[PDB]
Amino acid sequence: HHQRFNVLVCTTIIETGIDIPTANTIIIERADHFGLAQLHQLRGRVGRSHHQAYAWLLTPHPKAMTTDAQKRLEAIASLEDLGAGFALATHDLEIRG
DNA sequence: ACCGCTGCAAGGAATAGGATACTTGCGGGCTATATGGCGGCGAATACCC
Repeated sequence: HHQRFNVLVCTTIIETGIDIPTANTIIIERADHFGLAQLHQLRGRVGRSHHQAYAWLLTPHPKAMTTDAQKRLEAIASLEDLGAGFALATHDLEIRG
């Protein structure tokens, strides 16, 4: 809240989100196993300000990726705009079933 | 000599992956209703006395 330290390493407790407008960038390390809902939620958790945020996504080797991980990543990359969570939920329907 | 604490299991949300019950086509193994040929002849009816 006082922003005395800049970057925080954390597990998925960050997912609920208490985002501060100061935070404007998220870098992940594991991109092979994460649900689309979590991906979009952590994407949109940033912001609450006028300043252009960012979402840097780090992936291990493409060949280490299973088919489903490729589908999730290509789907999340395909859509990037406001009002994207609901449509992504519609797509997740027929995916998770 | 009593207590609040740490810590160590039990039960919820997200992914990969083999086992294994289930379904199917077969291969061999078995059982069980006609219509263009005559001629001769002898027996068997039919007949009308």
